[PDB]
Amino acid sequence: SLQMIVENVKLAREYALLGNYDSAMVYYQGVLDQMRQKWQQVWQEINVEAKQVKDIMKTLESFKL
Amino acid sequence: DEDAMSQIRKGHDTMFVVLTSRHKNLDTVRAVWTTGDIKTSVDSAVAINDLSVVVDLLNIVNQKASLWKLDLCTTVLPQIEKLLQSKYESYVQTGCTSLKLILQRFLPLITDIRLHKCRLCFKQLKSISGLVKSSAFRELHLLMAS
Repeated sequence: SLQMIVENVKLAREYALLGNYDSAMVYYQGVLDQMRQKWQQVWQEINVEAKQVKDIMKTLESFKL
Repeated sequence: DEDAMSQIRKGHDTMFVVLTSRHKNLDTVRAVWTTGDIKTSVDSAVAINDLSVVVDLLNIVNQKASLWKLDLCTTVLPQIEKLLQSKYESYVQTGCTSLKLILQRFLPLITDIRLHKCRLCFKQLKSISGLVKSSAFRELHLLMAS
């Protein structure tokens, strides 16, 4: 749904900001799957945020316990 | 609809700038972390003054109590106090998790007594006790009954 996509982008961004990167990637990936020239731009921007959470995850996992 | 897409695009610039900065700050902390020096790694994060990086770091170290040394507690305890007063529930819980690890690992021995490290650690625990007095905070209050 149109609203549901706006809903899940907010959740992805809320989770990313609070450090729940695993949960954020799930909402980022789900929104990207659901996604007119401005609409293509929206997908690029969400795809950028998604890769940024991924890069942060890659760094956090590189912390060896 | 055009408005919903406009809703999405509004928060993008903020997200991009916030995630990039935190990623840079995490790279700095990890470059020290990989030295083996946990303490200076956490001192580095605190010096960066980015609380989101302190929360990410604590979520990591909180998973292995054997990484904690008495020295680390004097750095962490001021952050726990900061986190226990956060608006975000997840920040408060990270603080409770860290404080529990310190109480269960370090409160004995600190009591049994480097003496300055225990002395400093104890006064930090005392101010936190006051904060917890004024759920997670109920349990912590029982844990700090001394």
